[PDB]
Amino acid sequence: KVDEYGAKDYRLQMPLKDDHTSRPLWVAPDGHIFLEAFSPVYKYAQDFLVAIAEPVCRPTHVHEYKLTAYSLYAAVSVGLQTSDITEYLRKLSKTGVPDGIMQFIKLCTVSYGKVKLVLKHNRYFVESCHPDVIQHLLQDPVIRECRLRNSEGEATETVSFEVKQEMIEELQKRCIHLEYPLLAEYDFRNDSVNPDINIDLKPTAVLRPYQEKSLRKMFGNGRARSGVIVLPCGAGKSLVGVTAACTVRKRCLVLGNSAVSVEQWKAQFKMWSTIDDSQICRFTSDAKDKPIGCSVAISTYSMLGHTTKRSWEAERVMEWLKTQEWGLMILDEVHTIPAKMFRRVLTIVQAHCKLGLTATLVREDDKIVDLNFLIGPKLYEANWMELQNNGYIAKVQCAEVWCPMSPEFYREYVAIKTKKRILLYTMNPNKFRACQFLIKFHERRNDKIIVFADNVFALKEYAIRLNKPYIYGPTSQGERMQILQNFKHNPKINTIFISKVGDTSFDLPEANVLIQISSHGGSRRQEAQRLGRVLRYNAFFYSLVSQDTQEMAYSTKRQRFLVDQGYSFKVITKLAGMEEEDLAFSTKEEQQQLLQKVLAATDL
Amino acid sequence: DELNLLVIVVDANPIWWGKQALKESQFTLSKCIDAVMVLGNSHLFMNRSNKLAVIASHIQESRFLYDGKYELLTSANEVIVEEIKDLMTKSDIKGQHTETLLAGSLAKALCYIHRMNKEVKDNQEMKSRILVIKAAEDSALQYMNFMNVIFAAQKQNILIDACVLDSDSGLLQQACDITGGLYLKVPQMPSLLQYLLWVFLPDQDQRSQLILPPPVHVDYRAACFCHRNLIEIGYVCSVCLSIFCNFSPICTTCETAF
Amino acid sequence: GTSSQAEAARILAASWPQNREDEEKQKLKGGPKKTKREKKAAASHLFPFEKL
Amino acid sequence: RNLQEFLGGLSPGVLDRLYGHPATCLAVFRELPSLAKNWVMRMLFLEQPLPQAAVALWVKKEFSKAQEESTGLLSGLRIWHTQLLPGGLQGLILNPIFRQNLRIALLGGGKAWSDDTSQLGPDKHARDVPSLDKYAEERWEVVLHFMVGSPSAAVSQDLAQLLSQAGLMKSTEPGEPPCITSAGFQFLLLDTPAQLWYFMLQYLQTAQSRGMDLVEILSFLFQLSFSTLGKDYSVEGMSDSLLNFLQHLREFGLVFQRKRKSRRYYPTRLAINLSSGFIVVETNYRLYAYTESELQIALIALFSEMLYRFPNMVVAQVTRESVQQAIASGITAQQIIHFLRTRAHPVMLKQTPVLPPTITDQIRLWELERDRLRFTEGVLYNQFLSQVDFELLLAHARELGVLVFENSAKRLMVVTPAGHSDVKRFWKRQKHSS
DNA sequence: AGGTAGTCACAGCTGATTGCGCT
DNA sequence: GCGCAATCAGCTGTGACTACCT
Ligand SMILES: [Zn+2]
Ligand SMILES: [Zn+2]
Repeated sequence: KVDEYGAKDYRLQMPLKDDHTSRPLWVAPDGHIFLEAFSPVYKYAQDFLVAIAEPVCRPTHVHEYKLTAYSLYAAVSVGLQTSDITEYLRKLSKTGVPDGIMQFIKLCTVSYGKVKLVLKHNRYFVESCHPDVIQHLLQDPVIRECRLRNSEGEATETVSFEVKQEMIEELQKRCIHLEYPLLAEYDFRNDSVNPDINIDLKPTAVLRPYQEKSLRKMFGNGRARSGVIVLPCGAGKSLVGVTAACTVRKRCLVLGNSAVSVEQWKAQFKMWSTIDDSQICRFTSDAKDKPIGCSVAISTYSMLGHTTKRSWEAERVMEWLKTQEWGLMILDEVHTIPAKMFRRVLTIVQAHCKLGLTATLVREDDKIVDLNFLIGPKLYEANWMELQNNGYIAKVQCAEVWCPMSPEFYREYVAIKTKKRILLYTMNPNKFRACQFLIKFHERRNDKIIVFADNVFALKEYAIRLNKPYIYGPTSQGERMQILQNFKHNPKINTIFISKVGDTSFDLPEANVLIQISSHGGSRRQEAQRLGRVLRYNAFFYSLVSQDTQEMAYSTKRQRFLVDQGYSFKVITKLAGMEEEDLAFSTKEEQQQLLQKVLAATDL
Repeated sequence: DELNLLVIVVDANPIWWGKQALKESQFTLSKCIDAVMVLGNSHLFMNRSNKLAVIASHIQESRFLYDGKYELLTSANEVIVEEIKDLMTKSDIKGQHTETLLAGSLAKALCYIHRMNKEVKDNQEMKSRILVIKAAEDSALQYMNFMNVIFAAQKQNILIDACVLDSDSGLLQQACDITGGLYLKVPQMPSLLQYLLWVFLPDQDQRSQLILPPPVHVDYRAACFCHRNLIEIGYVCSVCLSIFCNFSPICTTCETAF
Repeated sequence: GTSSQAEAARILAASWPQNREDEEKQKLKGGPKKTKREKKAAASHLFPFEKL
Repeated sequence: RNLQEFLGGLSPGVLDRLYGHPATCLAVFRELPSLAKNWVMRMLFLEQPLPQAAVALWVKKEFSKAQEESTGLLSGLRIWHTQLLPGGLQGLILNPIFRQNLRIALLGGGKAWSDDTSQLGPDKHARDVPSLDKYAEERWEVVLHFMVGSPSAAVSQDLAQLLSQAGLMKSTEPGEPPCITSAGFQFLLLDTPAQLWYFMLQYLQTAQSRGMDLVEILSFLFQLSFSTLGKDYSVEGMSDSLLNFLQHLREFGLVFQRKRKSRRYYPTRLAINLSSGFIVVETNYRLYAYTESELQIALIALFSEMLYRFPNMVVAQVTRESVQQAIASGITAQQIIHFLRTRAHPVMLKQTPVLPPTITDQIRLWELERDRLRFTEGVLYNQFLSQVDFELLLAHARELGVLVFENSAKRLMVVTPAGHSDVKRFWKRQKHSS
């Protein structure tokens, strides 16, 4: 509250430092938790904090977590009660809980189970234990449109009433503003109305303890609740979804991002679920393997939310699909859920549990907050540092090596400002030489190399100069698949170029070296995804930027997610043996010739 | 950040020192103790962080021995003098045992070094070495225990230096050669302190800088299982690797194991 | 040509972060390393292409 | 500056007088290199000089540079002196006084360094080691606050004058409190044992103004260095000049004493360290300090942005702007790195190195940002009609030592403003002589 | 005296057309 | 002549740059 040095000091607020330091935790009045990792009780404190709060940074020594209303909702969703969490937080405080958190925790946890949402006979109902709250929200104008025709009293038994199916998102957004958040609990143990399927995973696909913890938190009291699980791409992500689908034992719907991720999910199901191919169906307008009458359906976005005319067969498939309940609707790459057309997808299908999986939950436009009510609370957030300490995740040695701007290019860079400077620092001759040197070194040491490069116009001359395979992106489907398939099991070729195509969950093979050049501006999601394509110092990835350009600021502002995850970006300013061998653009003649071909765009 | 620990094992066998005293020679046990104390004081003066330990071996057991001069040295010397007086004055010959318990003293030194290593802060490395001065004859009964001690010292990278006074010991030569220590036989006993300060005073890093006498001819004669005597040619079992002086139709050790 | 190669190398390899780093190195320790522990840590934290 | 640098600049007579105290010889010995100590110990019991070649042959050829450095340091400290050995050879033998005092300090002999301690019996108002440490820390914090200028710190006028003499603070106008200079900030950033030693060196340099014997002060300081913590000694047996120095040390917190007339004085932990962790540093440019005193808070806030202040914790963020501001204040990046390394928490000691390389590299790169542009005032000459004429003027300027930059290809040269007049006069004379 | 719908780049998807192959 | 695969139109997501009102 005091600003003697510009720092919020709370010395007087929390003086309960009785005896004496044995509790490795610090609380903040507004809200924050600081955890000391070098403590004998580190594991238990970490388990307690994960179940109640989401992390904000996990460096090697002092973790920092944040307390949010949705985190407390998730905590109270599990068997943890208000008294237990309060007494255990007071147990490990070392400073005393300020009287702004206990009131906040109490207010958040009081209104959890008052309002519930249920699905029955393809109808959405809102049920409340206390009848008074219904009259409390009756005067709200937005809610009154949901009922039709006005739902005079909907006398049952406990007071509940029907709501408009297509306006469920609006009421979900309103309820949290009304301090009456909705809960999505599916008691699949006793339904007797939904036709459960005979899916059963093979008893040979073992899972790691963190996956066990995530699943156990998903099923806390014998029921499944909608949530989000964040795991690295290299780690086991599809396995968690398959296990959840098997445990739910209901008709499963899987949504992917690309037309190739559906094949990935089908392969995962065929590998770890022992499901006959008749029940498995893929609905992506490619083979149409009779999706009508199926147990497990896999499809992708941008197909369930078409606002234009649809195919005749696809129309009938959608009509059939929108006439029955769904069990554990699984969404992949949940981070790009809050979109103009992707949000309505959850409103176009009916499901009991909505499970979202992703590796990079960070996104711009601050629309991640909407995901709290679109699907549910952030359930699990894996700790990447301890994950790679166990050896199951490759310990990637991050590097941020920059190159000076050549004199023939910096003049043009400072001369132009109307969006024409991207190619100038993208095609820096010094950065080109650094990339070529890294390629040659890691080919001499026999490491698989993936070079990410947006602005495919530059990538053309970047790849044809070295005469190496590249993926333009609008090429074809077979060519990309065959290139990626022969990239792994071929000693002759061990380096590929990707232009914004690998910025999603694909089937790229294991690689040890990743080099990114001229990516998007501040896409922390993109850089985190690119890093995820390497881990699965076993590996290491480099980022090349041009000094005294906007790319420096972009690289600085895009790595904050990874440093929050615990990674450190070493700065490399000199490359050993740069002049030992011959590289391209050795003389100034071709460097100044490059100016004409890089200014030859003239997109006017 | 460089910490050096020196453990000095003193062969305090009463029989050999009594014979030396009866010889009325210029060298006695008192002069040996004084030289050891001076060497310890020099080691402590070399650096502040240097740690010193002194263990005296006797027929009974091993004793942990640890105005105008340094205050800590004055306290250190008094404790060593009191301990050596208490050990020798209260030493009563009870039995026919005469061989020095050199192996037990080395084991205690290793345990003490292991204890001290843990107490060191993780920012510093505790370079440890053991110096042994030998006066009595070597004991062939403790061959296996001595070899185990040598291997344990080698595993933890602890130098073992031997300063033989009268009779060369093959066990000490093997310990010096295996662990990389320095083995030296004293030509003139009264000049012991000068030899200790000239040879064994520098640490391993400093020994590289200096020129030191070449290692003496180290022997590797093995000890028979049924005789506990050094031999050159003997029979060795192919299963348990036990060594026997004479051929036997059946291996005793393999018969013991079931 | 040969002169152009040397000119380009001089411009590139020492543009911003050498005109001061090289001068500092000329005014640096010069002698041997502090301890062997420092060298081991540096080798561990250095990249494979920087150790050749 | 270290002890060896100060000892090297002393006259031989002062060095000879210093060796008369056994404590001084031990302190000098412990400051020697590792190779030098072995040579001193080997020559401890020698009454005859040794040939220089014989001493040189002890060390191997590959390590001859270290041997030469050790020999040069020993010669500079005058521990041993070259002796004219008969036969044309040069013999090396230790100083007899130094050798005798070293043997007394090691083997024993003479009287104790202190007069006596049991003459007055137990102390009526004896303190404890934690109390002594608290008193020393409070005195040091008071001194450092007086360096800042807070009214809560009140010290003697002589201490303020000494600080002014050290250059840390300047008094532009009499009466008004002095202002701390950039050297004051650099000294504050220094480690406490380094700060104590620098202050003591300044005191020794300025002692001749107060008419105090350098040898006696150095001997007493070295004796205090080897004193046992928690054990008092008799004040008596010292000159009245040494009494003022003892009172100054008591004001500095090195030595505790209940009253000026008291016959007892208790050396503190600072006094012992005069002979020679709470900060956790994270890869995300965050400092977690386990401190409560305002001194460490100010020191950290000098080069970082404060975020949170828990009653027993300080959470700060090391940002580019804060480091740039601190460097503009006069603190170099190397000093910041050394300060962070010294105050490193014991947990960080496991990591090798203790400070993560990325943070140190980023700090160093931030330091280089301020001095990216180099500014050198001067006068440019570009009106050379002939190549030969340019070369002669360039050579003359180099002789005068005023040349800043030269370019023979375009016949361009830059001279210092001070040397511009000389070059102009030379050029005028050359044209007249032509 | 200080902030958001068009606009641009680069990818994705699905809904048709549309020339190419033939024991 | 029929059938399969290549191709484009239209719509959308992601991130960043830019011209008029409280
Ligand atoms: Zn035998
Ligand atoms: Zn056998």
